[PDB]
Amino acid sequence: GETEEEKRKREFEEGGGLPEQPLNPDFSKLNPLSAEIINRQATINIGTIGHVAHGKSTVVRAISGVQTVRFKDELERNITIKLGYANAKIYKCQEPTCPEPDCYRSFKSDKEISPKCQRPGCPGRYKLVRHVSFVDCPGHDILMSTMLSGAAVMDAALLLIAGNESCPQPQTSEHLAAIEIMKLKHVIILQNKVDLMREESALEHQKSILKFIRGTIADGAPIVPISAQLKYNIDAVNEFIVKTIPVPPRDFMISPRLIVIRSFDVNKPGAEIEDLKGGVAGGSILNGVFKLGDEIEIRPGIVTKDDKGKIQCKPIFSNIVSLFAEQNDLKFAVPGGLIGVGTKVDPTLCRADRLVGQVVGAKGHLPNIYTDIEINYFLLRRLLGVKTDGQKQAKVRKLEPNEVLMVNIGSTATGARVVAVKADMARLQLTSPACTEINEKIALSRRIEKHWRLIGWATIKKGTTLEPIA
Amino acid sequence: VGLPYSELLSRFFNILRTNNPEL
RNA sequence: AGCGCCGUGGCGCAGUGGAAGCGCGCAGGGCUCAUAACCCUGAUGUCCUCGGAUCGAAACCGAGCGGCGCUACCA
Ligand SMILES: Nc1nc2c(ncn2[C@@H]2O[C@H](COP(=O)(O)OP(=O)(O)CP(=O)(O)O)[C@@H](O)[C@H]2O)c(=O)[nH]1
Repeated sequence: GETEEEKRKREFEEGGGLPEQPLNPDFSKLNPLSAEIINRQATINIGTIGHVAHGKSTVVRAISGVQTVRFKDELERNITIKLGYANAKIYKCQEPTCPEPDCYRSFKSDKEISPKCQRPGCPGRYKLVRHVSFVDCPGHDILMSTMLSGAAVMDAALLLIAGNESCPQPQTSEHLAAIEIMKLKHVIILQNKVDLMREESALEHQKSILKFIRGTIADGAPIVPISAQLKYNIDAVNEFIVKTIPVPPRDFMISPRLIVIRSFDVNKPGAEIEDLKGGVAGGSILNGVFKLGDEIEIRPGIVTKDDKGKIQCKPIFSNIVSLFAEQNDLKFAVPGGLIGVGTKVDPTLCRADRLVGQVVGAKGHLPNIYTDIEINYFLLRRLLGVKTDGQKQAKVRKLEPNEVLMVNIGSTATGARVVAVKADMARLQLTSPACTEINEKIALSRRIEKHWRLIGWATIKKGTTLEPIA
Repeated sequence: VGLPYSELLSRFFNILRTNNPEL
């Protein structure tokens, strides 16, 4: 006759609980499937993309069970500016008798190592196959830098298409193309609205979507039926994600860099400041291993304008007091995961949308900010994400010098001015400083119809740099 | 291919028809 | 979550320091041949829950209730 909390705590103890990561693992022997890595830190990053007013927080909640805030009391229902994050752990039963489509399950971040089987009729125990994180990209036309930032942090894609609306949705196509720009061909298609459709209409939508993707780069993207209200066939989503999406090559020989996209300070209001915490920036790992008690630097830094007007970018160097990976404060960071890096920086730096799309680096490494850069770019034929009512979907216009073009370097939102244009290369001056380390693939957006529209991809070749000031 | 999508389609419609026959 | 505010007699504001306040209300009456206008008299509650000071508190203070404006979703 124990209460619910006692039963769940007993299952938590019997399930192994949440192990603590040892301080100094033998790094050169660990893989993302290792027990020390798979228990507390994310390994595969996946994103949800779809049209507006379709529901990406609801499907993510059904998959995982972790809600997204969608804050500011006005963005709660229309669209979101910041990232909607959630944590999912994917489990499979260790018994062969269980149904393979249904043995897959997903649970919250606070779940134990081995939860009991929730299927009535089997005494097996679940096993965490692989750890994933889910990110909610904002699907609206006014917010385009956020989607490209998500593509930069995303390594897997989840497209959402509703049924009762128009089958060839342009925003879904634009998201798919922007993800293909990010060199990501591991995409999964999902049908958002299924219940209100008939027998024939679901197949009609399936054939329409099949016709939608025949000439694009995507080849083997599966189509999955799911409903965001009944909370069913989420095991199908986890199955498809585990089977189709592999782990990108990411190991210890690569240099540590991080790409910070969000910002959340830790400052409890009303509580005495004597019990506080430093400023925390939210960023993902694309290369390198991090540890508690290191020193980081935000190289774009404080951007000051002098009397002349030149950009003085002071790197913000700081000491990492805490490393957080999706459940608890841990020590060692595996490449390919989202982490809130907390340091002793002033809380003003981590409150608002300020550290949006920037890079940070550890000591012994000097990335370079740039002012004038050279980029090799190419376009497509038709505009994506626009609705031309049956008249010749607009074709991209050629770039013009001295035009404000939003050159999103992977995730960095920079407003570049063209100083020269040739057949396939361009030169741009940046007002907001942008760093370049190795490749940092780029997307380009322009403005004609009062908004920002993606036009094509871009890759940096050279540029004039400004060495950091001490 | 999209054939193994229709199997989950049929499973899900069976689930719905079991759930709410009113609609 | 931080503080600013509010807490009707029904709605809106004020007094806070001697215990029931107004305009709007509503009922009854008056003037008018008649109505509105105008003039009278009222019966509706814990001025949000619980305590300290005092002959006295609703007022001053204190140890929490629901909603409101900025700060902001603060791992
Ligand atoms: N009937 C039905 N409703 C759905 C389905 N999916 C989402 N919805 C509803 O769409 C509405 C949109 O709310 P919400 O998901 O929070 O907004 P959002 O998806 O975060 C905004 P954006 O798509 O730009 O990120 C919700 O009320 C949700 O219940 C669905 O499959 N079926």
